[PDB]
Amino acid sequence: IPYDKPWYEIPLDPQVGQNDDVEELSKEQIEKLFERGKQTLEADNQTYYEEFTKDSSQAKFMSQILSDGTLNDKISAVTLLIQDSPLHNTKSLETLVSYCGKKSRNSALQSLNALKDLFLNGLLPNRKLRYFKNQPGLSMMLNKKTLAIFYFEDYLKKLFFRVLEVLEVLSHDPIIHVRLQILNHVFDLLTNQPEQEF
RNA sequence: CACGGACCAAGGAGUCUAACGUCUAUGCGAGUGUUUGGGUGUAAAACCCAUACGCGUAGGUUGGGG
Ligand SMILES: [Mg+2]
Ligand SMILES: [Mg+2]
Repeated sequence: IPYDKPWYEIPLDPQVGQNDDVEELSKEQIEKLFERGKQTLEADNQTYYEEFTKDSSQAKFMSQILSDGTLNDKISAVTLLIQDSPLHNTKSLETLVSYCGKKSRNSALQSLNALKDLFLNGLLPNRKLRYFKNQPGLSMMLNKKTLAIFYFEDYLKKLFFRVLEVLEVLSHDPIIHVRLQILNHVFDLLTNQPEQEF
């Protein structure tokens, strides 16, 4: 999967675009495609990471930050790792969501602000997110590339949902400032993106 | 900047007393302390007497402040 383009704008298979009368694939057929989509995602994206590790100056300096840096520096480094290649670096996306969940209010707010900036940079579509089972033209003849893309869309929808969970728990925080900031982030997302608007 | 933080009001981790001794000030001085009692008293007082016992007593030369 190319990294130079936002992963929604990457051209899908043509078979996605003239398949509206396709028979409903059974759950096993959807499950196998969902699995095959998964293995292709944590496939070459690793090889992309292996290519990334070849640059020793780039890997070492960032690994030092990801290991020894402060929370703000780590949040930044993780945010960039997602901007450069959001599709490939599911590990950094998971890591970012993990900072949002800690007991530390200041850092969790910073991490969630970083996620909000990532979401509201156009990374999320103009349209809503689709689950893997709800993708159009879901077929056995779909290529690995498009299949990985659909799996990543399902994964990112789950990511947004767990981010909403983190918002909900934090939105009831006793501290007034935390509640106000969470409210501001919620209304920013609601105004500027369609995902989970309800 | 690095690290932590429901909210307001309060409250919030033990006592009197003894024995010996150094120094200083005051009174007296081989004395010193009374009050153990009494008198007296514009009355715990203040002023005064004894009454005992306690603790005390029982040269040579050189230098030498003066
Ligand atoms: Mg003599
Ligand atoms: Mg002489």
